[PDB]
Amino acid sequence: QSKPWNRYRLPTTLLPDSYNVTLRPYLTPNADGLYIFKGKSIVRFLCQEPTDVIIIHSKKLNYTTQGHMVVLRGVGDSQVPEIDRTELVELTEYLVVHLKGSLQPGHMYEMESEFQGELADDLAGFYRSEYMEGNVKKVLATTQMQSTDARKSFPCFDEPAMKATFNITLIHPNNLTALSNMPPKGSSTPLAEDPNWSVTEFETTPVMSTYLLAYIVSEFQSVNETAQNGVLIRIWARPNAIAEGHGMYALNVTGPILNFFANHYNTSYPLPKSDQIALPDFNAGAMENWGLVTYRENALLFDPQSSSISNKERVVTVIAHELAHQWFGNLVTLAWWNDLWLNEGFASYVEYLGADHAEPTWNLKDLIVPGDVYRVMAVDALASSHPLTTPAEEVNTPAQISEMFDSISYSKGASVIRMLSNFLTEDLFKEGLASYLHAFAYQNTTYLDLWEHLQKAVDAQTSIRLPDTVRAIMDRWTLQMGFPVITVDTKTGNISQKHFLLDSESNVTRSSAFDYLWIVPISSIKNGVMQDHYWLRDVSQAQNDLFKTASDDWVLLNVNVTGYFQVNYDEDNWRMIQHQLQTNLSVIPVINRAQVIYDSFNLATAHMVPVTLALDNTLFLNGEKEYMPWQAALSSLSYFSLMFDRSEVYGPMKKYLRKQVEPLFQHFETLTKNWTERPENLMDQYSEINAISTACSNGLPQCENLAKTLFDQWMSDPENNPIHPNLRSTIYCNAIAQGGQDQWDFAWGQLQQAQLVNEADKLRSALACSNEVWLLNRYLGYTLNPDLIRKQDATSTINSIASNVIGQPLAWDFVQSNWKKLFQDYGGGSFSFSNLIQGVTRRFSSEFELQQLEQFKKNNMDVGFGSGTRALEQALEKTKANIKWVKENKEVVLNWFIEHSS
Amino acid sequence: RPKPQQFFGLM
Ligand SMILES: *[C@@H]1O[C@H](CO)[C@@H](O[C@@H]2O[C@H](CO)[C@@H](O[C@@H]3O[C@H](CO)[C@@H](O)[C@H](O)[C@H]3NC(C)=O)[C@H](O)[C@H]2NC(C)=O)[C@H](O)[C@H]1NC(C)=O
Ligand SMILES: *[C@@H]1O[C@H](CO)[C@@H](O[C@@H]2O[C@H](CO)[C@@H](O[C@@H]3O[C@H](CO)[C@@H](O)[C@H](O)[C@H]3NC(C)=O)[C@H](O)[C@H]2NC(C)=O)[C@H](O)[C@H]1NC(C)=O
Ligand SMILES: *[C@@H]1O[C@H](CO)[C@@H](O[C@@H]2O[C@H](CO)[C@@H](O[C@@H]3O[C@H](CO)[C@@H](O)[C@H](O)[C@H]3NC(C)=O)[C@H](O)[C@H]2NC(C)=O)[C@H](O)[C@H]1NC(C)=O
Ligand SMILES: *[C@@H]1O[C@H](CO)[C@@H](O[C@@H]2O[C@H](CO)[C@@H](O)[C@H](O)[C@H]2NC(C)=O)[C@H](O)[C@H]1NC(C)=O
Ligand SMILES: *[C@@H]1O[C@H](CO)[C@@H](O[C@@H]2O[C@H](CO)[C@@H](O)[C@H](O)[C@H]2NC(C)=O)[C@H](O)[C@H]1NC(C)=O
Ligand SMILES: *[C@@H]1O[C@H](CO)[C@@H](O[C@@H]2O[C@H](CO)[C@@H](O)[C@H](O)[C@H]2NC(C)=O)[C@H](O)[C@H]1NC(C)=O
Ligand SMILES: *[C@@H]1O[C@H](CO)[C@@H](O[C@@H]2O[C@H](CO)[C@@H](O)[C@H](O)[C@H]2NC(C)=O)[C@H](O)[C@H]1NC(C)=O
Ligand SMILES: *[C@@H]1O[C@H](CO)[C@@H](O[C@@H]2O[C@H](CO)[C@@H](O)[C@H](O)[C@H]2NC(C)=O)[C@H](O)[C@H]1NC(C)=O
Ligand SMILES: *[C@@H]1O[C@H](CO)[C@@H](O[C@@H]2O[C@H](CO)[C@@H](O)[C@H](O)[C@H]2NC(C)=O)[C@H](O)[C@H]1NC(C)=O
Ligand SMILES: *[C@@H]1O[C@H](CO)[C@@H](O)[C@H](O)[C@H]1NC(C)=O
Ligand SMILES: *[C@@H]1O[C@H](CO)[C@@H](O)[C@H](O)[C@H]1NC(C)=O
Ligand SMILES: [Zn+2]
Repeated sequence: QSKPWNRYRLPTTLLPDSYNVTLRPYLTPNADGLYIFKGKSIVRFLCQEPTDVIIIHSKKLNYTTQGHMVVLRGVGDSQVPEIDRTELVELTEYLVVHLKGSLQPGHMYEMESEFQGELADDLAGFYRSEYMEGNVKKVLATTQMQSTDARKSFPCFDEPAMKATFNITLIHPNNLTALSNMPPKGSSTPLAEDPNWSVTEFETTPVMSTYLLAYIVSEFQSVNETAQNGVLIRIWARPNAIAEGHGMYALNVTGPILNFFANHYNTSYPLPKSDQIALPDFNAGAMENWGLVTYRENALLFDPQSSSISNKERVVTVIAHELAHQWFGNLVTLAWWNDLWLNEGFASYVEYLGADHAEPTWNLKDLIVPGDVYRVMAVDALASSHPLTTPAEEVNTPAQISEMFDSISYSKGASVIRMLSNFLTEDLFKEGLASYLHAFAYQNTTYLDLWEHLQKAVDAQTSIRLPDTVRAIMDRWTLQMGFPVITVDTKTGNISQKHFLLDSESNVTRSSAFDYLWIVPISSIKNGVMQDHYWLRDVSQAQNDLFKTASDDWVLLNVNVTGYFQVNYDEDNWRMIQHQLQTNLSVIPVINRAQVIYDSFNLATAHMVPVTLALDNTLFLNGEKEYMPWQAALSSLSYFSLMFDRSEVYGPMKKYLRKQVEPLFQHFETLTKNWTERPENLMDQYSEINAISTACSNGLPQCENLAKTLFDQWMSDPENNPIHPNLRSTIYCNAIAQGGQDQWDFAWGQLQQAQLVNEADKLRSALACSNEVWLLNRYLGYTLNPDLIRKQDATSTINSIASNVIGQPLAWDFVQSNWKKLFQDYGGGSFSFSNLIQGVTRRFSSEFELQQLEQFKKNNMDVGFGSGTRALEQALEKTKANIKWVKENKEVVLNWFIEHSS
Repeated sequence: RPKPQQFFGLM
């Protein structure tokens, strides 16, 4: 019989009711350089079943409580047993209070403690963040509880289902602002023991999870809006960022987004206020703390003067994502981390819906397809993938919990939920969603609860008919990994499904309860006209006339790629599709014009179509003005460039892409009035960005001319940059590529004086575009100088140099020679040896290069590889795959490009 | 924690 304090899950014998927590960060170090926080807490809990032990979470806390580590009292007139002893059990992160008698069912108890911890710069629990304002190093205190770190700030029953109300008090320097989940109760009062400090009490939280608590002490200022319903909206940031107006876009979109969600969810925003705060270098990206959402600065702030349209899109979607959680996740909370995919998957889908509401002309909802669907299919088409669902009993330790937060959980989660909403219809999905939120408000759920409420909505109507229960259908998409390729023979209308793997030689060893068969919702378009919807049942092969064609007709499946699968056709149908796109592309929805490209390249990788069929699918692009299909092609061809840009294949490839993109360049040349004014909507701006990128990188003289002229103009007047932020990355790069040390030194100067990270990033990247060996070598010589290149930017810069075909050997020589820097940078910040190894060896595709990677590895004796260990093994494995791919594809691909470049 | 995801992704 194992002791309960040696088990990772808490007993269910005691449940929390409410907590008082007072925290006091000390933002001045103790002279040895240690920063601490002090705290005091009282938790009131109810005894459900008799027990003589209290087990509560505690991590890295020292107790200063009088007597034992806690004091234990009865609520009202309840008696309390005496404490035998208190002990900390570090492995399972518990404070354990052994009692001399048993607590009694139905009785409430209050347990008080006093404690302190390090206010470490570790982004965990209550922690410190250091940044610069002019001459001064500033330090603030802030929180990150996600997932199991509330217990690092105060002792608590730190599991998400164990909800309670929280009364937070902050004790802080009197000239700093204190924020938490709720509004402050009133004005701060001076601390009696030292009036240099103030005390800020916050209103009681709703019933809520520990992982969603937040409290922050800083010098931050805000911009504000009061919504019509009295809800106060604030964006918080560094005083200088606020003063420059960088919080305005976030402020602009927040009101509309909250309004969208209240309506979408049929549920009022559950808090009196909304704070969002931009933190410098918040590595977690963003965190949905209820009423006080934290973001890295570059995710929330926006500078219209220097930021591109893609920055704007990042802000509105990141906001919509975190605000989505203020209902789904925070109001109704998944009972355990094994169901994290539902929470993050749901937010990862509806972020597009929320953002679309704020920017209705942007067609943002489309972006889930390239952004999430095809992104996650890359890793879900591997034998090494995993199902969305995990048994709760397999997820116990904080490490196992962290593993829940991956591409599958977020992106496949979003994909399958989007598929679900689509086959139910949004109206029906929303009914079940509202029912679910209403039923479980301030409580906890599993994914089965959502399915049940969606089933109730289906059962209450007669229009939408499903081939099975919602649960049975969704089980196919959640209980087994991967997805099917749907293959259609249009001569017969025969339709088949099989588990899709990119590696046709791969062995799947993870068994499925369903033998890798799905229940698949299949929409289709025939000759541009929508057909009746179809469901492929759990069978390998079926037949339907919907998918049978005449000689001159065509069919296309999975309209707008709402379904989580890829489609293959017989060659005849592929040609009819190709013919349609060649003569009138408008007949096929833009998303599907992209899908044809995405799927065919994947199918070619899997040896299900010849690579030439996939390349044939790019032929229509000379008449394509829209973003997504061009994006599909560029994404699919980046590997081709990577394998071939040092070979005889490259000339014909460059020429072919010049032929394809020249008309688009011409189109935008006129549309933009000689480049003086951007296209109006987001998609058209993205298309222009990619068009100029593709034209210049493939050597279109007109683009090269544009880049030289603008950069010359900039050099003639450094303070007035004539290059629109959307075009900076391309214009900078191509101009530095054309020029020498004059263009290089100018951009270097601009980089050194750059006040803004995103602009500094563009400049750093563009400096790697030089075609002068001596410049790229000198530049490599800077990457390790922290006065010239930030340590956190070093590997990125080397990678950018490696990406330059000329820089490739230079960077590889640099990494080998200076690998004697692992013992200077496994302790001096991470560095990321893993990402650096992958970037520099990315191109390797020959036996000779494999020999060099092996010979470099022959320094196994000492120094090792660190966090890049086995990333080095990944590189050796990938090189082998590349060798095999180039050998199989070189001849066929060379001839295709030659043939189709006029 | 925050993920929208960057809008490329394709193997
Ligand atoms: C969690 O924190 C709460 C906020 O501090 C505590 O509630 C407060 O308790 C105070 C006294 O313990 C009350 O303040 C005043 O104290 C004088 C002492 O001289 C009393 O006589 C008065 O009753 C009281 N003043 C008034 C106007 O009633 C606060 O009233 C009270 N605040 C509330 C209820 O919002 C909780 O006690 C604390 N929880 C635990 C378990 O200790
Ligand atoms: C929680 O309690 C821990 C154990 O008491 C503390 O960790 C200890 O910190 C001590 C003081 O900083 C260290 O001991 C010695 O301290 C003196 C004076 O600062 C130094 O001259 C010595 O070099 C130092 N000794 C050593 C070996 O470094 C200990 O390092 C350390 N002890 C242990 C067992 O880890 C935590 O500091 C404390 N945390 C908080 C937030 O209060
Ligand atoms: C947050 O929302 C605000 C209100 O919608 C936006 O304010 C708008 O800013 C626009 C860009 O600066 C202005 O457009 C034009 O600016 C030029 C440059 O000076 C002028 O020639 C034009 O006269 C002017 N607009 C018009 C319609 O003539 C808008 O004036 C202004 N709109 C309003 C209603 O005040 C903010 O831009 C927005 N912030 C962000 C970052 O998006
Ligand atoms: C946190 O503050 C709230 C609000 O003041 C406290 O709620 C009160 O609790 C007492 C004792 O159980 C009740 O008699 C009152 O009815 C409650 N008031 C309200 C408005 O709900 C709560 O007890 C506090 N938490 C702790 C741990 O003391
Ligand atoms: C809050 O008060 C503190 C202390 O008076 C200020 O911190 C000092 O700021 C000056 C620069 O103005 C520095 O030279 C000192 O080193 C700081 N002292 C300490 C102990 O850190 C702080 O600037 C004030 N902040 C605001 C927003 O008013
Ligand atoms: C949630 O949805 C319900 C049901 O649709 C809303 O109630 C309806 O509101 C409209 C507003 O004009 C009325 O015409 C209907 O008669 C109402 N239906 C019912 C059954 O009451 C409700 O307003 C929504 N609530 C929130 C908080 O968004
Ligand atoms: C986790 O969630 C469930 C609901 O899904 C909670 O159980 C409900 O509790 C409420 C309020 O006491 C009751 O009215 C319901 O009848 C319960 N529903 C059930 C048992 O299905 C449960 O309390 C939550 N767990 C914790 C630890 O709070
Ligand atoms: C389409 O599917 C049908 C089966 O439903 C295939 O036709 C069958 O072929 C086998 C060959 O052994 C015969 O024994 C069956 O009697 C046939 N069934 C018929 C004619 O109804 C057909 O080959 C498939 N065509 C494809 C995949 O292109
Ligand atoms: C496929 O996606 C497109 C968007 O890419 C959808 O087109 C939108 O349709 C709605 C309703 O008909 C309109 O309000 C929008 O203005 C359309 N946008 C564009 C850019 O055309 C289309 O509805 C989707 N097709 C299907 C069958 O769902
Ligand atoms: C899969 O198993 C077969 C044995 O039938 C083997 O030939 C092959 O190398 C294995 N792995 C891969 C990646 O193909
Ligand atoms: C092509 O098809 C679109 C969509 O049906 C139609 O609006 C357009 O008139 C057609 N264009 C030509 C040149 O036939
Ligand atoms: Zn999220």
